Amino acid sequence: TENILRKSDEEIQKEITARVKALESMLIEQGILTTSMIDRMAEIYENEVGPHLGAKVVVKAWTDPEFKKRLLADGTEACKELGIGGLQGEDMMWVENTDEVHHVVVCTLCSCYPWPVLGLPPNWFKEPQYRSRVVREPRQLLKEEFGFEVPPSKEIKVWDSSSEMRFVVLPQRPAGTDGWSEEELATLVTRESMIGVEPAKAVA
Amino acid sequence: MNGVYDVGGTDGLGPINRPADEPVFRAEWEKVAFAMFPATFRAGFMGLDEFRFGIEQMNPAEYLESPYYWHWIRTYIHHGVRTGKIDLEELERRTQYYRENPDAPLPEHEQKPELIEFVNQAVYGGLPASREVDRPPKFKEGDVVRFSTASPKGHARRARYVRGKTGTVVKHHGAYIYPDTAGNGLGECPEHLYTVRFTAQELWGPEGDPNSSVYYDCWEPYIELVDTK
Ligand SMILES: [Co+2]
Repeated sequence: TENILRKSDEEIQKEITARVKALESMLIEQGILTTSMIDRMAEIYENEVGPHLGAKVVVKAWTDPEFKKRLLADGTEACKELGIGGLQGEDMMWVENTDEVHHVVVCTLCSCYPWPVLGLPPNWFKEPQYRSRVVREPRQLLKEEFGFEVPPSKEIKVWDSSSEMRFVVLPQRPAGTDGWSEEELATLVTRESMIGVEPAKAVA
Repeated sequence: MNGVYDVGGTDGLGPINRPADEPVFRAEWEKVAFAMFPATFRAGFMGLDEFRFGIEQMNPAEYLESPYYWHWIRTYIHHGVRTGKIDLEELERRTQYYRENPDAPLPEHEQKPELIEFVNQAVYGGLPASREVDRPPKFKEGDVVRFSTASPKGHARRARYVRGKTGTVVKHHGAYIYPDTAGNGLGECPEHLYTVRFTAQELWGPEGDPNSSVYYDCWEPYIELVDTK
C-alpha cells in the first residue's frame, strides 16, 4: 500500500545493509559471531530443513493409520520416528482436516511457525495482512487470497500460536490417489496445505 | 504490552502480498540477521521471550512496513544496549562507515568450532520450553474459562482480541516457560499451558461466523473458571 512517507525499496535496502554490517562487525569483535556460524545457519534452512520434511510426515500418516494416531496424539514424538524435529518444533501439535473441519494456522503476535517440518515461513505468513485477517475472516481470506472456497457449513478452526506449541495441519488426502506410493503422494503435499491456506493438490 | 504488533483482528492493513515464489533469504543481510539469533542467544543477550519483547517495542510504523528480519536486528540492538554489550555510539559510527564503504572488510576473527556445534545442536536438538512444576494443572478439558483483562505494560502473550472473552479448555499441554516473567527478565517461572477454544461470535460479536472458532494458547494465570463440567 502507498505510504507517501516511505523511502524507496532500494534506499531501504541500502540503509539496512549498512546497519547490519555494522552490528555484525561489533558482534564479530565480541567473539560471539563468526562467518562460518552465519554460513551454517543459512545452509541448514536453505537446503536441509524445509517443507519436504513435513510432506514425508503427511504421506506416512496418509498411508499408516497407526502412525497417524500417534501423530495426532503427540506430534513431536511421532515426527521423531522419521528423524524430524528440533528448533521451533519442540512441541508440535498436528490437526487433521476432514469433511467436517478445516484447520488453518497463524501467529497473530509475530511469526511462530513449525521450522522442523516446514522450514522458515514465507514472508506473507509473517506479515501483518495475513496475521490480522485470518482470525477474523478466515473464510473470506481463504477464498479471496488463496482461491480456496470452504463451504459456510464447514467449520473453520483457526489456530493462533501464542505459545511454544506449534500447530501443523494434516491435509486431507486428495481423491483419486488410492494405492499411490509415498513418493507419488508427497508431490501433492505443499507448505500451504500444511498451513491450511490451501488443500493438498488435486490429482488433475 | 498493547503494541500495534498485536494485529489479530485489526482491519485496514491491506491485501496480502504473496509472490508466486520467493527465496528463503532475499538478501545477504538477511542471512546475517537470521544467524545472529543463536549468536546473541548463546551470548546471553536475551532468551526467546525477551527477543519477542524487543520487537514489540519497535516504532510501530517501522514494524508494520520494514522487512521481517529488520525486526530481528532491532531486538538485538535493544538487548545489546540493555545489557551494555552494545555501545550505541560506536554502532552509529560503524553504520556510517559501512554506509560510505559497503565493501570494506569485516573485522579479523577466529572461527570457533563450538559455535558450529551450538548451531547444529540447537537446530536438530531444539530449545525445549517445557518444564516440570510442583503444582498440578488447575484446569482440564471442557472447563469453561474467561481470559484475563489485565493489560501489562511488559511482555505477555495476551492478544487484545481474546482479553475478557469466554472459551472452553481444549487441551492441557503441561507446564512451560511463562512469558510474563521470562520476557521481562524475571525468569522462567513456568506455568501450566492450555489451548482454549473461542467461537468467532464470542470474539467478533453476533454477526460473526457461526461455524468458526479460534484456538488460542493460554498460560494458567491468563484464565479463570466460569464453569467446570
Ligand atoms: Co510468531
